[PDB]
Amino acid sequence: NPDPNANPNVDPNA
Amino acid sequence: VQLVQSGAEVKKPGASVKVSCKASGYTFTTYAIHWVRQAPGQRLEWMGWIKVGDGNTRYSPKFQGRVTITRDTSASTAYMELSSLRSEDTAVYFCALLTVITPDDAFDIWGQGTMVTVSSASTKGPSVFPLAPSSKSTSGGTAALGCLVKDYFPEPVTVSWNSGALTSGVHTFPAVLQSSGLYSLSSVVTVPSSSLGTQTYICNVNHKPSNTKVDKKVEP
Amino acid sequence: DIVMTQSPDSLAVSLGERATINCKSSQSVLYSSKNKNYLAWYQQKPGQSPKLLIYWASTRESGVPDRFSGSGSGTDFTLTISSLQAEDVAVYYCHQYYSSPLTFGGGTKVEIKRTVAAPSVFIFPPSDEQLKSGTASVVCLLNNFYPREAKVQWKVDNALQSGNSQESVTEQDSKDSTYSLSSTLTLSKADYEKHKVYACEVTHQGLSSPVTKSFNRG
Repeated sequence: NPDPNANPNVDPNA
Repeated sequence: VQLVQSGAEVKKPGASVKVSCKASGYTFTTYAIHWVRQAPGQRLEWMGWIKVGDGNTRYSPKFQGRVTITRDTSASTAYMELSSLRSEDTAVYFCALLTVITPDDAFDIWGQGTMVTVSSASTKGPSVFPLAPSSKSTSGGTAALGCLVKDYFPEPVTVSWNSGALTSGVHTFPAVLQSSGLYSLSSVVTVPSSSLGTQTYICNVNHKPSNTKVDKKVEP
Repeated sequence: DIVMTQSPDSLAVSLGERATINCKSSQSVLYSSKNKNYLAWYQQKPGQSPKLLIYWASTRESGVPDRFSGSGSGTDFTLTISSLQAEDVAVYYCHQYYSSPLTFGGGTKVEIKRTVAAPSVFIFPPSDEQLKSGTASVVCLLNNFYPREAKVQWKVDNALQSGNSQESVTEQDSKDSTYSLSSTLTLSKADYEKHKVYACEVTHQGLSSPVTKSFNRG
């Protein structure tokens, strides 16, 4: 799975 | 919505550099500020990020011991400080709101970049010479004129014309490296030959590493 | 680290035709349950900062033209520019944001091919300021030509010069897809003053004759 803290500016949905 | 960085720098090996990134146009605490470097001729390398809200940081392992990202919330500014500099750290350093992706919207904003050269060589400010328009640089109703910016170290010099009001027809060339190790470059513009008697052309040269500012009037 | 590799490193394509840039990641950047690829494309021009074109591998940023489209899943990604325009000359970078550290591809330079355009040739004698300092630089300027291959030769009293000049070319122009070129011949004031005729001699496919621009000292 992706790391959500790799870039905090990315919301895990779009 | 802008990110505006501090100006170019020269450092010697073993020093540190601190670059700033002034944010404006949004709530500074909402997003994370990243720092990305681009060595000349090279790919982009991410250095790390700071959550402006709480001040938490994440650094890339390549830089983990040498870099510090900080922020001043009241000043709306983020900083990146790189320590124990080597010639290899010569690069353009960017701050960026990388890929802000929400369900509503997606945007991405970068600063203009800060050039940092790490070198033991001597800093040298340029001489600025006019390239005057003449019968040998006219072509019909057009005249070419310019400025020669000679013998400086390190890069970058910036050149503008008439404080930025003249941009149409400007070519500022990439610098060449002379056998001496010094750089030179030229900047030219094509203009009406009929108005050489009324218009004033001034090339504004800045070499921030040497604290050199020259405004050279180019006359016929 | 997730290593991003692009191909080709450089591409040259005619105005209006299709340009394809490839990206490979060293591990999958796909969140399979969300069918979400953590992949982005950036465009950068010389001296400028990168500009986001595409994210989630295939979604355009707002205000990015329709002719840009991204596709692929897993480890292989493509950015396609379908009908290439003059303003598209740039280096294109892929970018993953699946895992830390964030990483970028090595870049692919996209150059534009266009019709032949001859240069306008101009010459500039040394300034009095420089002569006062003991050096004489003569500048030959080739403006707005295509293709990039141009030969400048310096002749001092018809003697061909070697070793005393340097030249530089602009990035490709974002509106007409031409180049410009500046050549500087530098001499000591002493040598400058030993001669009379300073001439730039210009060869280019757009020209019907090696064009000469010259002045007499004084």
